[PDB]
Amino acid sequence: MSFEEKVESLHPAIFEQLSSEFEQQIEVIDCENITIDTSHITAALSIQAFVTTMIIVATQLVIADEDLADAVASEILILDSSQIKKRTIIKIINSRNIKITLSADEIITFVQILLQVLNSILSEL
Amino acid sequence: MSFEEKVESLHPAIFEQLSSEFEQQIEVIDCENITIDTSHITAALSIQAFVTTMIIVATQLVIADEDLADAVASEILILDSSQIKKRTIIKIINSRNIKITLSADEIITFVQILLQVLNSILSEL
Amino acid sequence: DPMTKMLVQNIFSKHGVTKDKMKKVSDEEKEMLLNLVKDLQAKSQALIENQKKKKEEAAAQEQKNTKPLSRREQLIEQIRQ
Amino acid sequence: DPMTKMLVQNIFSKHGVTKDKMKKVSDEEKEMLLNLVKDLQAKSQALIENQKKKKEEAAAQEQKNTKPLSRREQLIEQIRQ
Repeated sequence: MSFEEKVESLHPAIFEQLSSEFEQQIEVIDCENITIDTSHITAALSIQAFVTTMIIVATQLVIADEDLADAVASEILILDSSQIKKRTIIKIINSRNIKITLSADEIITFVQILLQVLNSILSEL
Repeated sequence: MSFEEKVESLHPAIFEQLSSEFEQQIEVIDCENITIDTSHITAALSIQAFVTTMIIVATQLVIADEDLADAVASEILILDSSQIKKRTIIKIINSRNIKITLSADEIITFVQILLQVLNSILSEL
Repeated sequence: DPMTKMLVQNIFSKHGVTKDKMKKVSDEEKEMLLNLVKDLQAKSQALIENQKKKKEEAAAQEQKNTKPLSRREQLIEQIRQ
Repeated sequence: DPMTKMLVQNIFSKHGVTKDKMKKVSDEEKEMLLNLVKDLQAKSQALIENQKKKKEEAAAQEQKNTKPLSRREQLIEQIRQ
């Protein structure tokens, strides 16, 4: 069905773009045990990406004149581009054990901001 | 022939000792793609081990009074034991891809130091 | 909530979509959106509670770990044996 | 080179092998050592160039990878289709 296929096709395209902005490099010197914890990074990005396409696909469906639809959709994309950070908690447990942890707290809080936009848009319509 | 067999017999004994000092443990949590790159670690250790036995076998052959030969040979072994490190470059390409890399740079630079000792010993004799 | 009201009204008040441009459609497409939004609440909140319980648990085993006045007497018992 | 001269002379100046203890042998065993040392140079340098080309190549694909001012416009073209 048209609405289901369009949201499910825009989701992977948006998701891969979000993931590409989450690549960094950590270099560890003279260590034995290294633990890399990136849990919930993919889950939070999946939720944010799949809820972002809902915003730009809701206005696209209702509003004709596709030029306006592209304009509002583009403005949403730039909004998530800025004011998003990433933490790298490097916890040194022992003299031989370190633990690099990627924090999804900023993505989690930004999901709330986008969720309020989704609720406000739906109430507007 | 005596010189060829003695160097080719001391080489594996020295090489296995060097390898035994290059064992570590890396623990990865919640990751899909893991790449372990240990290239040139065995090649650099082979060169350093096979050039170390040349130093202790050159002085052993020329110099009589085996007690002195053991003394100089032991001093060479302790030299390589200290001031040798190891790097573990953990490059996080994506949120699901990490790449543990073992660097042979320290072994490479130490090969130059041992090579200069080999040249100086040969010029002395 | 009133906090997030004007950051979506101001963009609409710009050259974008205006009030008179709203189609105000009310059909079978509206209800299928409403249940999806409620599905978003269930999934997002599950992530929130999972992160929240991880945060307080990370502050739990350190509180349970009793810190004595001095951290050097724990190795005096075994050496004597 | 003069840099590495004294770290081998100082150990020999110790209770180890002295100048008068040198046999100073010059026979068929000397030439077979000389060609082996030159073989060491060829093999070691091959490792050095292999590592050197790996190092600059690792710094090559990142320079070729153009970094734009913003890294979020690459996913706007495909979504519109």
